[PDB]
Amino acid sequence: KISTSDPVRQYLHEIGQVPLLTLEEEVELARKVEEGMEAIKKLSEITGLDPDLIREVVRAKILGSARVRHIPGLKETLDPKTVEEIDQKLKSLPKEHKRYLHIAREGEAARQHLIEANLRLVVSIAKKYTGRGLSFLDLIQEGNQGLIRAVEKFEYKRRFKFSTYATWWIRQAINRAIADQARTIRIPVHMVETINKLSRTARQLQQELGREPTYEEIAEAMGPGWDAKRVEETLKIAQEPVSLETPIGDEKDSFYGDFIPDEHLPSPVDAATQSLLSEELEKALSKLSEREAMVLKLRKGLIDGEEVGAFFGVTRERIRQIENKALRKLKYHESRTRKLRDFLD
Amino acid sequence: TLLDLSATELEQVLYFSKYIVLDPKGAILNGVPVEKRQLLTDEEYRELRYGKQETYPLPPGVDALVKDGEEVVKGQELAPGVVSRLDGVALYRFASILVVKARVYPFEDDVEVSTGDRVAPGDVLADGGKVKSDVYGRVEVDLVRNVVRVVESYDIDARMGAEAIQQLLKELDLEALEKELLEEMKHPSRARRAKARKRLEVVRAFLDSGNRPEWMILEAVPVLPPDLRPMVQVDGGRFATSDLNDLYRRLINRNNRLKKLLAQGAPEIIIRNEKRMLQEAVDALLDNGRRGAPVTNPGSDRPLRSLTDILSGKQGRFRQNLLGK
Repeated sequence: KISTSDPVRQYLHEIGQVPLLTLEEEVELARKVEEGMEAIKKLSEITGLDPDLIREVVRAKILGSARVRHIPGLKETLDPKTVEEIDQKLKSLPKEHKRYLHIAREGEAARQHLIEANLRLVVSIAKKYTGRGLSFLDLIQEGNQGLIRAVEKFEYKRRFKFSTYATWWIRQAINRAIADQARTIRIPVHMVETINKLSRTARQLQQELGREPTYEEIAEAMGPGWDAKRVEETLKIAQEPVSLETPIGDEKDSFYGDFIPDEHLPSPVDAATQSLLSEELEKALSKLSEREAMVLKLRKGLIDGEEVGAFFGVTRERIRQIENKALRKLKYHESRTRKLRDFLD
Repeated sequence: TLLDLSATELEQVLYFSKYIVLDPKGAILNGVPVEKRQLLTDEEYRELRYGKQETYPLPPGVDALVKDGEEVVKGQELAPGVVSRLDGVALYRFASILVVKARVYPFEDDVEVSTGDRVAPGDVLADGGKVKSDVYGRVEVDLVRNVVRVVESYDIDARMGAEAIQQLLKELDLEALEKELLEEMKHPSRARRAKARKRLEVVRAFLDSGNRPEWMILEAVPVLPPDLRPMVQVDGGRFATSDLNDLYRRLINRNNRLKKLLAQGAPEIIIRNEKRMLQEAVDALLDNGRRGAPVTNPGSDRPLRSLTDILSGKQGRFRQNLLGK
């Protein structure tokens, strides 16, 4: 029905059913998580296999079958033959090392469980970074990627709980998304925190003057290197795009795009121009000595192009010689039979 | 119509949210057998894969009448203050107690079956062939209390979303449903025969001439040309771009966030939450408004234009809406 309520119902149902007991429940999952890490690393040690493969082979058996490996990540890991062969090596590990996969499997089990239980925390957080230019669901989910980031670095040894820790790792993820995505034209996190301060500073300024501040006053208030040219520009880049398709004039049936002209495409006038221009620019090119005419024609007309480096073997005295003598003979006869005189464009 | 699924609501049921339709097979019951094509709720579904789980409190200071491994008694008061549901074993951290439906197979010699393996009655679990598992389900090799508990959920293909429908759509041998309907058509009464004509129509064309039906599910979204969704310099520093580009971003961002969510690790509430968003977005570029209406940001509570409606506006009923060169 309405996509907010059933998700809320979805995880709020789960936090309600699985609120994590303050100290205990988080303590267990957390320590289990860390033993998974160590386990995985000592596994890489005894197997010569990378931790990325241990995290993923143990994730496959605990989180999903062939299904999850084949569709999400295309295909470099045969889910069956590859993952089960990995599981093989793990079994071979005697009573000693085997203990580490057995631990690793739960290590992650515990992991996902904690992420589920705190989805509430995200939504409650995410709830306030609402009208920033991001969808409630979008906000909630990047905040979610934030809580996961948190689960990776949480050291239970340091007594503080995951609540205060997820708060920060989440607010960071959210704020980064808001800056990095909210707009059409991308703008780095600096122009973002920059422009927000301008508007912030603005509001404060209006509190006094009853005069929407001249850019002079925004420069000041902002600080060290702020000048008119800066505020004006920022206020321009901050100006988001206009929708190419807006109801125009009377709202009836008027799209905005019909009004915008075309600028690469040569209107018929231009097609006619470059027709004669090349037709007769080509006539002059053939009637001239190819030596320095083609040199300057191709070193200025074909690809981009330097006097000395312009002529093949002959130096600059014959370049300047023919360039300036052919170019003028060409121009003074073009003066007689005025074809080019009418400045083509 | 083609896939015989309640045409309207059975789809929006699995499609946009999580009501999972049992695709190939699912041995464990609800009360009855495997619902080849029927759909169930996440609440009952949850009841189907972990087994059963019900944890309960302790007043500050009371002791439980049951021990660590003493199987909870069907319909027993685990500790003063609570009344636990039927099949289980009793567990307890220093506040609450926890019930479990799978039977405990205490092992003292090391457990070699690994957590997660699919198990059927007999599959070795621990202490060599001594500890054999007698029930169907996943494996949970707990080692605090040295034990091997076997959950009861056999592999049940519970799937939701276009994933589920893509499957169902590939598995159909239209020529079977054609013959099957041809006879449901002419023989029974008009009620079920009539609705069968209607369902035979689509299947006939698919097969007749043209292309096959697996393609109705999208996994590769074509993107309209760029010069057709310009980015242009207007006046002063203002840029104007085709609404479509704001939808495309949506899709792209969600699609990406998805991938990163799969690789990072995957709490499944979070993967579906986005798989939904993703679906909605996939709609948006195609056709906006048949379900929920997208708006870039305050200024225009105006539905972002969309492919579908660009084409329509072309020749649709209005005075000549946008008809004329």
